Amino acid sequence: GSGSNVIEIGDLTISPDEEKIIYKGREVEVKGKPFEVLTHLARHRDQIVSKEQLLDAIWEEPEMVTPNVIEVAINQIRQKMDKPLGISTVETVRRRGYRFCYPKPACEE
Repeated sequence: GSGSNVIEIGDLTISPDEEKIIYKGREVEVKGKPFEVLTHLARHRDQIVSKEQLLDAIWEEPEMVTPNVIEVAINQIRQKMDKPLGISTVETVRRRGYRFCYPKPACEE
């Protein structure tokens, strides 16, 4: 019996309590601001989400959050994760907005 938080998305395991990320056996600790919106959406959205949907989904920041907070969280996080992990987390689509889907096999066309 252990008392901690542990969430997994597809093939990735990340913990909010310890704000740590585990991918392919690789552990990476992220202490960013957007890390919350991304993480939460990674275990709550784990799929295609809309810019507005996500904004209202977390809406952690005050009225000064602005709708741009989404793009800022994705860019910052991507560079603080997708960069060091050379992987893809959130895919910006002109359809809905942003889709959170952590791959694994990394098999492209």
